[PDB]
Amino acid sequence: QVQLVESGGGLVQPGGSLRLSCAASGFSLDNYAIGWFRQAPGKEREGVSCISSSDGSTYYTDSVEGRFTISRDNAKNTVYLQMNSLKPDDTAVYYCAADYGSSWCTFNGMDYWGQGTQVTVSS
Amino acid sequence: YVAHLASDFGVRVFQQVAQASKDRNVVFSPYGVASVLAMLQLTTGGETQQQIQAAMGFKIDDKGMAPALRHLYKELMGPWNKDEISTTDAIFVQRDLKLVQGFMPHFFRLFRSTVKQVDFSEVERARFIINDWVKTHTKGMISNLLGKGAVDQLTRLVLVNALYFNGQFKTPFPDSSTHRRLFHKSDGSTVSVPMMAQTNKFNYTEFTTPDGHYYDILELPYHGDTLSMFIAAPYEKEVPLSALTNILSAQLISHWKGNMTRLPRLLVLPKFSLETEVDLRKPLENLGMTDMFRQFQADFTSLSDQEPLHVAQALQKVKIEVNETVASSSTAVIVSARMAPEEIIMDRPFLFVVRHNPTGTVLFMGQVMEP
Repeated sequence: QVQLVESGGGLVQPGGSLRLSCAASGFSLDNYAIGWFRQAPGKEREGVSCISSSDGSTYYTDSVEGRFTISRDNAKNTVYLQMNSLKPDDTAVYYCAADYGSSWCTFNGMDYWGQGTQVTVSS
Repeated sequence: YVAHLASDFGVRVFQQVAQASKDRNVVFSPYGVASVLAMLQLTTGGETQQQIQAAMGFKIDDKGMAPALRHLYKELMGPWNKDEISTTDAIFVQRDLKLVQGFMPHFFRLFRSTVKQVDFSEVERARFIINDWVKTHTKGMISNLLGKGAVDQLTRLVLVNALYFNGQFKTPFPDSSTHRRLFHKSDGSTVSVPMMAQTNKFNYTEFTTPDGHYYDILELPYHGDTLSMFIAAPYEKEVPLSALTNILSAQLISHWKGNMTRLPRLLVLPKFSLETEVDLRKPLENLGMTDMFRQFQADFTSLSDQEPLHVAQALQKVKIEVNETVASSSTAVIVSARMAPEEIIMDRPFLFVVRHNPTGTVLFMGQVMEP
C-alpha cells in the first residue's frame, strides 16, 4: 500500500527553519503531484505548497510564498518542504499528500494523505 | 425499469412547471410526483385512470410494478442521517364516504401506507390534520402546507406530496471559504450573493447541446456514496436553460455521468435554499390528466362508487438546502486560488438534479435563477 510518512518536524523559535520530508516506503514519488497542507488547533485544514508531477511548476499559498520551498530528492524518493522564517502562526500539524499524474494539488480527492507531523513555533 | 419511467414522467411534469416559471427559482421532485400519481392510479377508473396511466407510461397493478416501486422507495431513503431527507405521499378523502370493499387493504398492501380519512366539512380541523401529517413526515420542515382558508367545506379528495432535503456533500465546502461574489441574473442585472469554494478532483464533462451550445456539467457526490448532485450551466452567459430543460431525461443524465472524468478544479458555488409549492393541476392537465379534476367527469369508483368525487387539490411542496455543520476536520482542505490554476465559477443561472446513481432515479431537479 502507498503509505506517506512525514518527518523533520519539531519545535523551533520564531525566525528559524525546519525541513519537512515526505516519503512512501517502496514507491517513487516522481510521477505524483506532491503537496503539503496543515491544520492548526481548532481550524480547518489549509493547503500550503505543491509540486507538479509533470513539469517543474510549484504552488504556494499566500502566507508562505517566499518563505517556503518545496523540492525533490529523487535519489531518496522524497519531497522536502523547506520552511524558513517560521512564525507562531505556522504552528500546526503538517500533512503530506500525493496524487498520481496530476499537474497540481487539489488536496481534497487526492489519492493519498499522510498521517502528519507536528510543527511548533514558539519562544 | 420503473426507475426510469417514474423519473421521466416526473421530468415531463417539471418541464411544465419550469416553462411557467422561466425566470424564477424552482425546485421539484420528479420521483415524488410519480410516486403519488401511482398511488392515485389505484383510486381511479375509466377514463380518469386511462389518462394517468397514459401520461405515466405504466399501470401500478401490472406485474412487477408495485414491488419495484416499493424497492425504489425503500432504497432512496437509506444512506442518510435523519436530519438530511424526509418525504410524504398522501391521499386524503372525506371521512363519511363509504369506500369500496377491500380498497383500503389493497392500497396498504401495494404502497405500505394508508389512505387518510378526514372530515373536510370541519374545515379548520381538516386543514390542521393535513398540515400536521405533512409536518411530522418532513422532519418538521414543511410545517404549514395549507394556509388559512385553503381547504373548502365541499372538498372531498386532496393529494399532497412534500419533501425536505439537506444532504451533506462527501466533501463539504469549507466554512472559511464563504464570501460574497457577483451573480449574473438572466435579465442582465447582477446581485452580490454568498458563495463557497472548494478545490477537488470533480467528475466533469463538457456537453454540447443539439443547438450547439456548451454546458459545464459537474457532479458533487453526497456522503452516502449513492446520491449525487449534478450541476449544469451554459459556458456562454446569455444561453437560456429552457432548451436543455426540454430534452432532459434520466438516460441523458446517465449519458453525462458516463462521459465524466475527474479533473482538478476550483469550484465556486453559491449557497442556496429553495422552496417551491407547485399546484399540480395545470401541469397535469397539460399532460392530459383532465378528468380527475372535473367534478362530474372524474371516475374514482375504485375508491368509492356511491358518491361523486374528484380531486379538489393536488400539491407538491419541496424545500432543499445546499451549502448550509460538519466537523472542522471533515470539511474540505481550504485551497487558495493562487494554488488552483483551473476554476469553474457558477455565477450565472444553472440547472441541478439530485440523482440516485445506482438506479438513475431523479429525486430532485430545479433551476437556480437567483440564489
